[PDB]
Amino acid sequence: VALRGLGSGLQPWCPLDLRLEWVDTVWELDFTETEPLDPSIEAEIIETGLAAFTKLYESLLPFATGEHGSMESIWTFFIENNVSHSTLVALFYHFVQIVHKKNVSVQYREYGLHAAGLYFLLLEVPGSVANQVFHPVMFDKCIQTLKKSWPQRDLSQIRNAIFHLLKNFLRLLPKFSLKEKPQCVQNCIEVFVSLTNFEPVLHECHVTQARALNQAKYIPELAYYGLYLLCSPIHGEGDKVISCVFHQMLSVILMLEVGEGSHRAPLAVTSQVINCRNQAVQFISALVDELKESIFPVVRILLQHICAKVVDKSEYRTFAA
Amino acid sequence: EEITPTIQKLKEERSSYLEYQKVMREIEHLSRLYIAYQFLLAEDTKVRSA
Amino acid sequence: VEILNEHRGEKLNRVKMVEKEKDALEGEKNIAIEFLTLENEIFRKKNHVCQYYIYELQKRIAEMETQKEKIHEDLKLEQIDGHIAEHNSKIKYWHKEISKISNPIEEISVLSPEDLEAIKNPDSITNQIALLEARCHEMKPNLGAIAE
Amino acid sequence: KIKELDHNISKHKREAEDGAAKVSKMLKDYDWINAERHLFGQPNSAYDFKTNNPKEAGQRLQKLQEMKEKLGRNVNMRAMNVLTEAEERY
Repeated sequence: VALRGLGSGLQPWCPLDLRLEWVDTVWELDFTETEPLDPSIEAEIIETGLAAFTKLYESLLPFATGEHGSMESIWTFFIENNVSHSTLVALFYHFVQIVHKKNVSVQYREYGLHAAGLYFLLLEVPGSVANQVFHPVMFDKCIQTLKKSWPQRDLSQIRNAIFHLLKNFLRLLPKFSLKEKPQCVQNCIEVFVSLTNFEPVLHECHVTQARALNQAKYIPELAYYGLYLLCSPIHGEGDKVISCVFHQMLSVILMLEVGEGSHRAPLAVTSQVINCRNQAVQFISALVDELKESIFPVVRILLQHICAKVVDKSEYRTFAA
Repeated sequence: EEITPTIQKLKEERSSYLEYQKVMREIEHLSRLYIAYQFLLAEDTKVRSA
Repeated sequence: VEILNEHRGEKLNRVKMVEKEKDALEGEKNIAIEFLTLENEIFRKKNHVCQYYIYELQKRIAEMETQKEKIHEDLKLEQIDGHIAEHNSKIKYWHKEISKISNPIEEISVLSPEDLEAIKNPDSITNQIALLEARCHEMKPNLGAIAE
Repeated sequence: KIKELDHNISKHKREAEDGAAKVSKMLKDYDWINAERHLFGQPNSAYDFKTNNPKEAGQRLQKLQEMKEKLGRNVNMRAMNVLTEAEERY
């Protein structure tokens, strides 16, 4: 059910009014924006909806696992069936572009986030990166839609789609090295920081590089997992990445909202953010046990930043204490 | 209307740098094509020499 | 007219109302331009050191041509092996066209047997590329020194 | 005679590995075994670049783009900061 599964996923996804020229124009538009897709293609996507996306998921699962990751694979099957992976990437990115708009219905948000998850699954095939699949601008935009999927029982479906996309991206993250792309460090760690403030997380999380995809059902735990993945020198190159992430968490350590300065209002004293700061201290302590060297001067510089920027509140003083 | 030429100049700088990064990625993949061919030539030299 | 003149004196004032931000910016960019000239000089030294590597290779080539010519004078396959290693070093000689700035690329220094080897002076290998890396990390260049 | 040639062949075979300028060590470094034959489709040529004699390509175009050392990356950073200031001023 691999080749036949890929074909069965491909009849709703290789239509008769498919514009490869639209895909090529979006490819040479540097993947910054997407013009509206065809009525036929999106009609054939919705005619079965997210069930077709799961059909594409079981179409790609033997190929992404590795028993069909060979010469007899996605690329040769696509060559013999006259299929492009670029058009699937363009469909995924148009669903991302749908998610970028604020006043968007919930099912379109789920379609976009699962589309980006299927894009990451297509990226997860080894050797598929060299076949002109990855583009940084659309990757940064689909990272940004994790922050932009909030509406600006909807939220459970939205967080389940976010959870599936974050599972696929956190699975893709150990294969990919952040050596040549330090711009995600700002981008994706910023969307981690923005996505910490979604749900209260009751239990203190012990964060390693072995937490499973479905083990952490909470977005701060998965963000901590991504940060602990990014502590490696292959992924966090130099001390600039560590200083940037330290300044990133510096906002949430200070018991304050997003932003900087005294114009930003102080956060209300809630035990959920007390639990979150205890998880931050536990994750930082896990980072300390591992580095036992580099972490000391960088956290001293962060403590210098802490002493530079204080808020005189007795509850805040107690928490910082 | 004084910062607008400066804004236009900075937009020219960022669009030019975006073109320069696209040039970097394109000729980097062009070098990566012979990096793949260099893998092939490496394997051919090892197999031929053995 | 004097009241109109006052605002003209004020015009003279606010053409450069503070001048310290522009002086500091042109000082920093002048530091960047001096870093560019200094890194160009260190880069010229690095081209010289790579030229010392090409002349170490070529001087070794000329010496082993002399020894294989002695072998041919005197055994045929030993001369052939000398010719093969000489041709292998001439194949490796491609780096003589040092494409870093091509200039010190083909230009030699005075002391060919002593100063024109790069593997015998690792300080010239290390300190110049370290200076070049420190400058290219600290460059931020712009003609805004000259422009401002 | 042929044993001396075999010594040359053995020296070349052992010299394939364990060098950045050499050919097999960079195979070990990249581990590009997603293609066993590292050609895909058809091999074009050995003329756009060369393994034995490198720096013969459009790396001249890479260097010509690398004439400038100016970090116009923060303006090209997708925070769109100069146009963010433009939109804030508008």
